[PDB]
Amino acid sequence: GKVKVGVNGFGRIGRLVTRAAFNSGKVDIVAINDPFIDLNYMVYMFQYDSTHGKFHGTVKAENGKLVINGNPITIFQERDPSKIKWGDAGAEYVVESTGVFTTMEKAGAHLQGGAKRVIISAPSADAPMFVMGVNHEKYDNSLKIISNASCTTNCLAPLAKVIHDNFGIVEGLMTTVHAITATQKTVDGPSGKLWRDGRGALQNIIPASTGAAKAVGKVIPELNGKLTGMAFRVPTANVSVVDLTCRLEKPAKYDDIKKVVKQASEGPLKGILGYTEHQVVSSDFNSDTHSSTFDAGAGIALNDHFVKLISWYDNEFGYSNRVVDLMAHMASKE
Amino acid sequence: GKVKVGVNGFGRIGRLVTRAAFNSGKVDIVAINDPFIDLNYMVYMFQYDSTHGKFHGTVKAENGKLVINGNPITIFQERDPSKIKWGDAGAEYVVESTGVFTTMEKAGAHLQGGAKRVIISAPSADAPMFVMGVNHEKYDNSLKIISNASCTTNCLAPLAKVIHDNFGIVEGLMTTVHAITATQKTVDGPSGKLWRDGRGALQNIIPASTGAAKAVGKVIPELNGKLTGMAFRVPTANVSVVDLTCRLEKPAKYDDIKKVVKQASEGPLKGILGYTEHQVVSSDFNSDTHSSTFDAGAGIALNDHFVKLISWYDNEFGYSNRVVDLMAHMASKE
Amino acid sequence: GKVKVGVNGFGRIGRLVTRAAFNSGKVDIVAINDPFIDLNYMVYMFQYDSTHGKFHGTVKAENGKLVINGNPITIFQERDPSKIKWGDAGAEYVVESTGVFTTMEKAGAHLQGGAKRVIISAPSADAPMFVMGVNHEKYDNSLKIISNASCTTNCLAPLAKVIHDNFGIVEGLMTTVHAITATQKTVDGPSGKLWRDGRGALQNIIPASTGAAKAVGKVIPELNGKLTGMAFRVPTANVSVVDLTCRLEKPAKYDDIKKVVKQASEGPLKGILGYTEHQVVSSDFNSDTHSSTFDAGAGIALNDHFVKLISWYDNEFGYSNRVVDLMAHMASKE
Amino acid sequence: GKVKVGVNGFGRIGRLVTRAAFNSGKVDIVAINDPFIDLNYMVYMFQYDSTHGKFHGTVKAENGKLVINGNPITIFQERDPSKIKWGDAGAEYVVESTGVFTTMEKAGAHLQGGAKRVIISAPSADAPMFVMGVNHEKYDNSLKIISNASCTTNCLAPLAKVIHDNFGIVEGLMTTVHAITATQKTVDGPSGKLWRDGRGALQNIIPASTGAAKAVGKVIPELNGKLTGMAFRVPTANVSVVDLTCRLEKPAKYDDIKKVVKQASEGPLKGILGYTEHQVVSSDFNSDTHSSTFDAGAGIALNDHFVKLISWYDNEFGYSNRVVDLMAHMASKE
Repeated sequence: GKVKVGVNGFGRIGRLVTRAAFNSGKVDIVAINDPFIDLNYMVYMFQYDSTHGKFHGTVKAENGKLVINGNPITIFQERDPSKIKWGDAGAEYVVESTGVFTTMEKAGAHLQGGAKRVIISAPSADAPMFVMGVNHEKYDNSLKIISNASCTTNCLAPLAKVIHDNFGIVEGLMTTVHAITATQKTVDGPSGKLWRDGRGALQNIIPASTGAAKAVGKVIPELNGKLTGMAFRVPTANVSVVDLTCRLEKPAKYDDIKKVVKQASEGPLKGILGYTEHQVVSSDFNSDTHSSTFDAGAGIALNDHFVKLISWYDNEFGYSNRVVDLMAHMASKE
Repeated sequence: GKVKVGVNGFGRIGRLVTRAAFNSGKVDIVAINDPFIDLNYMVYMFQYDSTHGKFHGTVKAENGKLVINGNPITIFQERDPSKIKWGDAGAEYVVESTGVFTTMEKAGAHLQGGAKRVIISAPSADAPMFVMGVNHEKYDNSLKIISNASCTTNCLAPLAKVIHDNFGIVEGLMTTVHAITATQKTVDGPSGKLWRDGRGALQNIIPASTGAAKAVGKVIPELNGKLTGMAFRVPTANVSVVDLTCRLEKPAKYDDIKKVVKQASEGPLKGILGYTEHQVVSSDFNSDTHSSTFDAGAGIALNDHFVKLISWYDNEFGYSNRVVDLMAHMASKE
Repeated sequence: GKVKVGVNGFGRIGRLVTRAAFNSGKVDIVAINDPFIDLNYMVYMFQYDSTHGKFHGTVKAENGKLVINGNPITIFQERDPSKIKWGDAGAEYVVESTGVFTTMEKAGAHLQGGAKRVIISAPSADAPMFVMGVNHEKYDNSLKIISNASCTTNCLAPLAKVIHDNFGIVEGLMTTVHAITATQKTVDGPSGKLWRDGRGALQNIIPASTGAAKAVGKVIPELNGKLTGMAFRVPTANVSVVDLTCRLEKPAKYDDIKKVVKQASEGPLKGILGYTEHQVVSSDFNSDTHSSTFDAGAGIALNDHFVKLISWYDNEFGYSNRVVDLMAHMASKE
Repeated sequence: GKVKVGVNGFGRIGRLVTRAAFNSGKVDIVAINDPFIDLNYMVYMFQYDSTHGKFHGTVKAENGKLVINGNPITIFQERDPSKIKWGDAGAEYVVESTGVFTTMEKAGAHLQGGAKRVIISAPSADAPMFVMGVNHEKYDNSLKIISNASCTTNCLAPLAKVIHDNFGIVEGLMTTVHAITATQKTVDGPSGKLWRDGRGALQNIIPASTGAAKAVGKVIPELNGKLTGMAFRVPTANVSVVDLTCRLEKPAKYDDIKKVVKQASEGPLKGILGYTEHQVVSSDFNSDTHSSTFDAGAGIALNDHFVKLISWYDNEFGYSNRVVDLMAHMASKE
């Protein structure tokens, strides 16, 4: 009884969500909407990927439909989201991934198209936010349109939840060394809003401001007003690492932190929070489905009330898998 | 008696043309037009450069004008090129560098604005093409709108002229390993027209097609229909190298080729064609004003009628200096 | 009846040969010799790879032996190759991959250790050279020590053989845009022999001289003295492309060249020479086992007697697979 | 009355120290010792630089001596430091920059060669440590052999001194995003001691451990046992940024921190500690002689007792200038 899923927008997040859905098999993709991309271009884009390699399967175009592993997918090219006939294709859930419809009113334009529930793959100002393994038990069948927050937030939230539940975080500051994204540009370029983001991505570091640590307090209400930070954008393909410096109420040696993190990674947070002790680097976490992997050897502790923790997280993947897992849990709650 | 120069578009070519004009002092910039960039953003963009470093001088904004080294520059923000009041600012020549007005009819929209002559910093379908040091003596004061072809063409043309004048090129194929440009994109991305150009610039090589070697036959009429080739786009900041494989009529040892190239580089083509024998790499030619520099040690010769020549050329700079030199020669012919 | 294979040196070529042998299953690895690497370091090096990703299997160390997929491997740490007890481990063939024993006299030091035949994974001055699919039928059971030439040579030889057999290459010049290797260095550095190779690999192009096209005439005797060229070293992880500019005796349109290349790629040279018509880039050929893949859209033809051909080849892989295939053919001839 | 300076080792630090000494003109270089580099190779290495560009001056070799700007320099090629005739060349101070003679006993081998005082351009276990602008007034003419600590330490120490003097740092954790160095290697490689450092520098982030924040407590005795941290090695040419997260005794808004940092940067710490408010990136600090530049817009403050500060520092340069400034102050104290 897999739910029917339509995808709005065939960008990096939409293609990776489709790839993760076909690899895991938890949900079924029946419809893809993109107005600027024709069918053969979507075949070429889904077939070849520079970062994650070639697709393991058969993808082609026939009868005006995108056939992936023998499964036909109806293609729409409507710019206005209110005109898309989601109910004609039979799609029950709709993943909004264009990044321009983030408010509840804008994302509610899929409702008159025949869609039941809309999941936004972006942070939202007013839609409820859910992170798998942290607060996903708060979801109700009354929540038609929700949000999966952001990848960084998805990296920070389970580790922060475990550390706050075991030792009581007083306050913390987070720094995330981030890989390059589609919004950056080569050889400098223009960028009215953010002047730093318009510089050349290949030759620079480029500090930036983010609100993921502030969104952690939205996801976990006890940590509201205790977490904030910034980011660096280094020229890496698809690996980012989160660094969290925090102060704790109860004394905690580094071995106790490692023990409780490994214990949480084994049972309750299996598949979400990872644990390792090897001498790993960034490219060892390519195409990893974990939301975050705790690095035991990388972190350092100044004292029992002042520590610093390091976590690896894949930007492209992982989140897509959390979107698929959230849709599966939503279908299970139906 | 320096000529007054206005610049349309403040992109990479326009900023570098302004920088080269202020460094050399041959011409004077009195007007800059760009509709999407405000004045403080142009101050920030001209002040800081990721590739060529900080500007050697004083740049600021005062009284709604851009003051560079004590020289005020009037700023226009007109999208339609026919509405720009070039004659009000006193600009005599206009450098069209936006890359969207390449035909004679489109570039003639600056004529009713009060401009006398328009120089296009791009290849053109119907405007006459001039390369400094090769065919710039063919220019007439009757030529209001002309073109400076392309940088690659500007790299290939003097070396090909010298080799054809000394040994009689029968036919040749050219390959140019090119640095990244503003049209490429990080982390793959979309590109309807050219599907290869939409892939990730950081992780790929990306073969491409170019018409610079075909434009050499337009500049040099005796070589028409004898030169064609392609290109590779490697992730380099701003250095490209041209490789030319050719067949000659008269026998020519490699020492004779080196001798005639050094002799041509010394006298007639001083400052345009360079010559070196050191063990150089690409970053040794950063901020070099030469159109092309012949690498003696890099090339190889199969036999006296079949050789391969290597030339280094800076993409960002050099061309801008050739635009400034062409404008100076145009003002001298007046 | 798989042959027993020992590997001398656990560098990039030795590890990739072991990986290809365990993936294909044609031969069996029973012994690895390296004096500078301890056992746990070899476990860590074989387990994690930055370019080709994690190993698909189980690798561990037990009883002083390297266990890969349940197969134990004896480990030697002898610096002098004459003291290695190859016959004690039961290894019949020995792959010499350290790159310092390339002559016949130096590579013959494995013979008194109990090894029967020695295969050098490097170009050799006096050992016979064999390329799979080109001249591998010339091998005799009298040839104990031979060579597999080089990867570039392995890329160039089948395409050149097909083009020479169909159209009669008169002469040709080859340029190969190469990825970075272990001999290069970051942030410049020292390099007495080659001054260009000591410069910084990340920021430069670095022309270099190679003898692969000269070695093609050693492999194919009819093309002796007709092929020579050079190379460029761009900062790419593991993808290189070969560009060959050639003159032909019989007239040949580009469609006929594409037809004969596709026909040769289908039947006789299946798995060695590849053919494609898609808009591919370098990272599309990551972990590809083909020796060379002909790019139909990338090449250009000046005329029926003057053409330019483009081929993609993986530096790390492919060659390792050709070493494994050559050892399998050698065992079949026994 | 400039002091005579000899340099041991012509690596990256020695060449940059010579370049900074010839650019500033505070000291005079009379002798260079390197056993593995011949004279023409040093001419080529000093003439061309991939990061900082070509040398602004004349460098050549004549009469077995290195002539820079008309100044001859005697060249030694002695491996054993005790055999170098420093007193024959007239050198009074000796800069030890090979990185293998860091103890007092090993660096004292230059004393019987005729040298008076030895300055180590590396952290030392037992030699006294001096940072310019922080504790350089503690130096005595009784200190023949001393140390200039490390560049990171030189970046962190003035900012930490200002913040501790104004607001009383309780404890702090430091993270520094570092550019690539000569010890890293391309395409992975071997690294017995540190397994993470042997991975490929181009494709990875590579966490590492450093003792610069622990050395700050050695330089500033009041901060002993209050500062520790780690590092990340991203593939950048020559720009690194320091991030310091700290807790303060007295309340401090971000505007007060900016005011006291700007006031300290203007008067007492002119030329050592920099201040900026522009939207800068890493490549804007290329060839900057400041030890550290405070970034006002990049940092963030959680509350009045918990802040995070960002500072930019050039790895190659700056330190070399601090070595030259320390030698000038040492000569002034004589």
